[PDB]
Amino acid sequence: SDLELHPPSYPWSHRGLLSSLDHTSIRRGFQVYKQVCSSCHSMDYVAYRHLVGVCYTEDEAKALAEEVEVQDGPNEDGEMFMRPGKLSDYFPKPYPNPEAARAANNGALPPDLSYIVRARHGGEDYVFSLLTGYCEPPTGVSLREGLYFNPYFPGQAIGMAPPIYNEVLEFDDGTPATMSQVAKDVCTFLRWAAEPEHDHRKRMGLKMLLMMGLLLPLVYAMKRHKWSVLKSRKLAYRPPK
Amino acid sequence: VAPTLTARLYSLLFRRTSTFALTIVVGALFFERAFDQGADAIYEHINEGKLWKHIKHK
Amino acid sequence: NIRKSHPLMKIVNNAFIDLPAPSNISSWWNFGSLLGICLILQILTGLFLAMHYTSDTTTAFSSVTHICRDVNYGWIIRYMHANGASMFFICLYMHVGRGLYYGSYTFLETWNIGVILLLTVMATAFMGYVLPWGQMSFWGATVITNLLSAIPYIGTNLVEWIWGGFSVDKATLTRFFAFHFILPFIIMAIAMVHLLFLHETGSNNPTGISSDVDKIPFHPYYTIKDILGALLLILALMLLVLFAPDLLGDPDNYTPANPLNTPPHIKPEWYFLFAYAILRSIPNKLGGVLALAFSILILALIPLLHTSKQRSMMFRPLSQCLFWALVADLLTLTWIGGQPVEHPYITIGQLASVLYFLLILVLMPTAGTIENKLLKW
Amino acid sequence: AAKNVVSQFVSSMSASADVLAMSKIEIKLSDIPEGKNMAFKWRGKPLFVRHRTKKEIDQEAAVEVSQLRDPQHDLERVKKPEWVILIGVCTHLGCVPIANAGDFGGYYCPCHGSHYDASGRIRKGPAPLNLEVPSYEFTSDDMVIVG
Amino acid sequence: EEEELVDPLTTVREQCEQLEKCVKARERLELCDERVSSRSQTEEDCTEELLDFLHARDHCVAHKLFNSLK
Amino acid sequence: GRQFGHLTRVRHVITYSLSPFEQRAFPHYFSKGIPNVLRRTRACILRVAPPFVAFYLVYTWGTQEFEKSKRKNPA
Ligand code: HEM
Ligand code: HEM
Ligand code: HEM
Ligand code: FES
Repeated sequence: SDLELHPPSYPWSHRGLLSSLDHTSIRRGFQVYKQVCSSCHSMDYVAYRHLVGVCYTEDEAKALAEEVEVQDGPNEDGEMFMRPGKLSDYFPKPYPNPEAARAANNGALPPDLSYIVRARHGGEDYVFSLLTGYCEPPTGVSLREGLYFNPYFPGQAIGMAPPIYNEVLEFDDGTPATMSQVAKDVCTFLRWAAEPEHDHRKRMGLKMLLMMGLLLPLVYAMKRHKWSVLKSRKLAYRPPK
Repeated sequence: VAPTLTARLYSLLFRRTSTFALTIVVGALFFERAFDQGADAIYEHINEGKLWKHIKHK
Repeated sequence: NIRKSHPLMKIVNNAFIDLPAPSNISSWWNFGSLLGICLILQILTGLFLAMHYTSDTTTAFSSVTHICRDVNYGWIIRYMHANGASMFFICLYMHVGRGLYYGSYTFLETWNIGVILLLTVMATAFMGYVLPWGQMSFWGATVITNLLSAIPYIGTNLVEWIWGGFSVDKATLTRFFAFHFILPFIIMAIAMVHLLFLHETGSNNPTGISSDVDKIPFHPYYTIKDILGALLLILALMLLVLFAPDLLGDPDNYTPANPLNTPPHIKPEWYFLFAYAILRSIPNKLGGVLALAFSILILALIPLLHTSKQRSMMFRPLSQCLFWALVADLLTLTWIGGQPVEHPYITIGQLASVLYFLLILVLMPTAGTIENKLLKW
Repeated sequence: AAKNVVSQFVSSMSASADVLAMSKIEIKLSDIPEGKNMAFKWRGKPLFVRHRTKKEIDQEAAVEVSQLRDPQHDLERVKKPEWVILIGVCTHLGCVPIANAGDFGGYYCPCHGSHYDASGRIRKGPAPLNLEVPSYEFTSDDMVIVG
Repeated sequence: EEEELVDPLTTVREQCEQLEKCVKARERLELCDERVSSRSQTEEDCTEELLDFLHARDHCVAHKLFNSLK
Repeated sequence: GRQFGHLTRVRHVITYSLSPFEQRAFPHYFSKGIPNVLRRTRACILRVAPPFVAFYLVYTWGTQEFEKSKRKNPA
């Protein structure tokens, strides 16, 4: 039905002009991605070395890559083989073609997570709102199990589930991971998978504001200086008597 | 300060287009070093993802 | 000496150095260089983009991501292109407007070439947006291109001719790429001719009076003021691309193309929204595209409906109000154009469309006549 | 701003998902006969691995350090006297030193034409140097890697 | 789950949900909720009332939330 | 075309100028400046302002009716 609700405005650490992006959070959010989110969501536009300078250290990132496997190049016959992932291959399609998603997932197709924060309005807020907030299907509404109920999601008939159910945890520094903290982190990491350039963008922006803020007055004084012969200028008309 | 800084800037460095060009280019170097770093520095009032701060933990 | 005589320098000298210009032009005359600037900025970031982009359906979108993540500084280059397109449109809209307000259109050739320049960049930009092969790229490519099917007895064949297939498929992307590359160079030659006809009279000014009596050389005066002018363009552009890269594109066009989906959305980029509103205001295939076209080619009718004895609007109050109602009406049009065709939006989108045409075709010329009469002219 | 904007544009024509470098390829040397030239993919570049039959080591044990460009001997190259691992590039341009068909030793570096030998060395002219030994290093005797 | 992870959302939500604007909204929910139940061949489905409540609640949630989160 | 020296015919008009290095680029900038911007605004509001508010109002009204319409009590 064409009747719905729009997400509120959460105070992320990466909204409001010159603003980093919580990197310790991107990392916890990566954890959330690899453990709970990746099972049914592809992020095929992000590789392991992207996680380098950012959250993890070089060795750390390779170790994660190493872990599981992919279908590497042709064995000298004509069949491919398996090996421990390198730092250069992108995260890991759980479903081959599109219809495999339909098969293993009620008949629905779970959309890619490479962008998503830029592919849905409100961005991280919508994902945050889609995550944490889940509700009891009101009166006269007929779910049908495949579709769950979800405020925010258009139509209210979803197909996902709330895979945030307070846990299926992880941890480095051991953050008390409830559904809240586990959600914020995914979105924060999601921001980064959508817009990696985020930090630097805003850094150049700081420099751009400081420079423009210094060039603008100077170019103006250059201009009024030359125009001053004209702005200050006097006319007189002296016709023959 | 006294018989003027600008006056000396003009007399010793701005009367010729040579020296003028020359100072601008020399002044271009340092400015870059000072600002590029200055703006990177000011940016450090966000002791957050600060790669340096994380470098110590992991 | 050397500047004046040398075959190449003459040109430069006659266009940017000793060109007699009115000591009177205001900020609204800066959009001329600004478009010039936008044109180059859009060719320069455009070329660097073509060094990594591939025009094939299966890699199209992927190559654009490749640019923003892997290509060094690919992201700024990408967003500068994106935002420069809108910046090119704001400037284009200021420029046309400026001329309308100031009677600059009395220079037919210059103006008419200007209309050809307006169409050329519109056709250019429309093809640009399809290239990433996003949801909106495909459906906007579908919705808009399909209009030509309203043309009787020729239309079906026409749409199928430019499409390359029976849809917006493989042939269409590569096709649209080629024309998106070739168009801005043609635009350039045309801008030279734009400037060629303009130089034959020199610029108009806010009074619409005539400035032979007070001209100043284009050099210190307008080179330095265009500089300061380009600087502000950069600010707007950079403020847009660094702080809000997806603001005017809206968070949407990501997620690849899907010829079976059809998003409950469908609207061209903001610069076509006024035209878009006019089109859907009319219940009729033919009429809609007829009025769609007319909403822009009408600029070629403006000089025939000048009517006033004065050239500019500076000394004409009623005309000013009517002009402002035109711009005000054009906001409504884009606003409506950016909304679904349901209850309130249809009827005002309908009313505002009639007004657009009533204003330019009847109200404005009448005000001119009334104005002449009040002055006993 | 000019430099910076110009630099970005300039620096944009360099890297990407192009820092790969994996390789260190699994080679095996008694696995290949006695002197058959064997190219691999090391960061891309064709790693020409020719082995050494006794006879052909002696033409390589015969060089001229007195009259030379980049002073060296086949022994002064290879760490295990009869196992130099070569590459395919050519220090001048891009003609991977084709197995045989040349002047001394064996090797020949086409493009236009330049002559090499069983150490990669430039005997005649065009190529300024003697190819590239990828540290040429192994694991055990028969087993071998690169780098 | 059964008892022992202090979900901050739940905590802040309580205080939030409570509040005036949402009290009234939930009142209408219940009001309409009880109508829908009180019949058979009806269709005024109570979907709107829920969102209004949620909206009012959720704005206040955003404002007070993340403060605590680590 | 057009040049300098072939523009038009002008007679008996003197023009005094002063070199840019002998005057200020920003004389009474805030002093004389601001009153001028106020005067320019006065002169133009009544012609610029109204059309826009007419849209401003059409805009907020237009949205309310839309939003309020996708709701309903009986029938
Ligand atoms: C691993 C278990 C998961 C499964 C089986 C799953 C499945 C799905 C499905 C079927 C949909 C489509 C809903 C529909 O079309 O009605 C969906 C959408 C979505 N998924 Fe999941 N999902 C999982 C986990 C996640 C997680 C953990 C996240 C992020 C934290 C996520 C992010 C999203 C988002 C943001 C949408 C919204 C699509 C839209 O708004 O149009 N998914 N998922
Ligand atoms: C001949 C010069 C030009 C070249 C070589 C060029 C090249 C490109 C390329 C390769 C793309 C696809 C990559 C991308 O989407 O970022 C693109 C997209 C686009 N072009 Fe151009 N372009 C040129 C001129 C122009 C002109 C003059 C305009 C009009 C303002 C324009 C408007 C656009 C728009 C709106 C997009 C899609 C926006 C985006 O996704 O970033 N281009 N152009
Ligand atoms: C590629 C896009 C365009 C470029 C590069 C361009 C360029 C210019 C330039 C450089 C000027 C110098 C005067 C000034 O600074 O305003 C000018 C003036 C003018 N342009 Fe354009 N223009 C473009 C589009 C248009 C279009 C869309 C129109 C209107 C249909 C137009 C019509 C005119 C007219 C009538 C003048 C005379 C203005 C006056 O003397 O007051 N141009 N144009
Ligand atoms: S590089 Fe081999 S002859 Fe040219």
